Amino acid sequence: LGLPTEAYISVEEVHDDGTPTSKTFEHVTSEIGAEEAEEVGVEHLLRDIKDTTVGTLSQRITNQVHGLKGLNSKLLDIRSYLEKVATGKLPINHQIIYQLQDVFNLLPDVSLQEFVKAFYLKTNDQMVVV
Amino acid sequence: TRPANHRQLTFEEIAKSAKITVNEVELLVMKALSVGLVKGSIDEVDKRVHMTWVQPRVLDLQQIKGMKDRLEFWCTDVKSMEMLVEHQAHDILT
Amino acid sequence: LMPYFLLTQAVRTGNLAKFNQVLDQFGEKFQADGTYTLIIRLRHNVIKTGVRMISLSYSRISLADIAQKLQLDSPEDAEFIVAKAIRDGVIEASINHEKGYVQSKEMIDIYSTREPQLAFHQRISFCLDIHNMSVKAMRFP
Amino acid sequence: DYAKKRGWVLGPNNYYSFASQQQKPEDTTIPSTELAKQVIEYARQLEMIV
Repeated sequence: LGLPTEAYISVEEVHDDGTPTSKTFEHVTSEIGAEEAEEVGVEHLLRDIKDTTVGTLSQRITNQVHGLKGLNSKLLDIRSYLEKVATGKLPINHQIIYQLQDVFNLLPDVSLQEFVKAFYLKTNDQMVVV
Repeated sequence: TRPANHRQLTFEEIAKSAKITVNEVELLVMKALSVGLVKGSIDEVDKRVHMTWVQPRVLDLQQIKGMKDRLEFWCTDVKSMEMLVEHQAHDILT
Repeated sequence: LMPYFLLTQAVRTGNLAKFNQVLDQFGEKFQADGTYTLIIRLRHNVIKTGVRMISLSYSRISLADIAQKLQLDSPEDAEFIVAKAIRDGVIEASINHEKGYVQSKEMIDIYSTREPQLAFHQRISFCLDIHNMSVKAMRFP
Repeated sequence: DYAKKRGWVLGPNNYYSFASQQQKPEDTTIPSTELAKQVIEYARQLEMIV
């Protein structure tokens, strides 16, 4: 599905209105870097298998499929938690999760007669393409 | 309570439910907005309040069982689309 | 010029007698050409053009006025003929069956909602077909 | 006879019955499933000729 690595940092917390403070990790965003004369060896090792630098509808179109794979993976992973908490196999983490998943279900959009009036953009792509 | 599609509240429902005279409802709503409990905007001349929101509330297990199905639709939908595109364009993407 | 021009000239005008005159003069030529449908239907379908003109100009008119504008001499048969015309699809107006009110359809909504791109799809089909046809049959030996 | 099947009322002078009003209901903005087909097809004929 994606990236190989994760990075975490340790901090205490207020935890609640009132339950014991503790120590746990939080995520921090992560990225893979490069430098001069480390990339040259990589590029040499990877010469046999290569892909188009930009691609002409043969690389952009694949990306969309990959994206849909990832999205569906995440959405399926939500079940494995929320279903088993509904079974009562584990206690509710009321403090955080549900508030975020109220926000989520709030944030989608809708096709409401006013948005579809921005139909007038598809056609102006086509009268430059076709 | 209202199902997101109808997130516009007429003044009269507010006045009926809070037991206040109509001329005052505006001030009530304004106070709320300023504390930061809700963040819509109001049109006085159609006399409707248009609400979008940011604050959660505490939720019990029955609602959890409920929203599981609403979440469940979404994954079938996504998989249907990825299957449609894969079949329609294996010729090019191979 | 000799027959057809005299005809269409009579047709735009409202002169029935001149229409009969031209018919009498050149019926032999018309039958010689094997196109004698004109008397069969053209003579009795003149009022359609008048209705079309009324559609193009006015947008809200009292049907009691078309009678004096199209010499029908009565409003009710005018209602009948306009209803027939709308059913036939020559005009898409509407009638208030209450107080002699004829109104045009809604204004042209907009010319850029889903009706345009339906044409550009056809033109792409054409253009890509032409390019493929051209490239295939190139240099046989 | 008309009243049994056709609409309006039989000589009422105030007809009451089912209506023949027709509404397009073209509000839906989702011809997305087929329009996507068309676009992919254009990409199909921009390639696979060699």
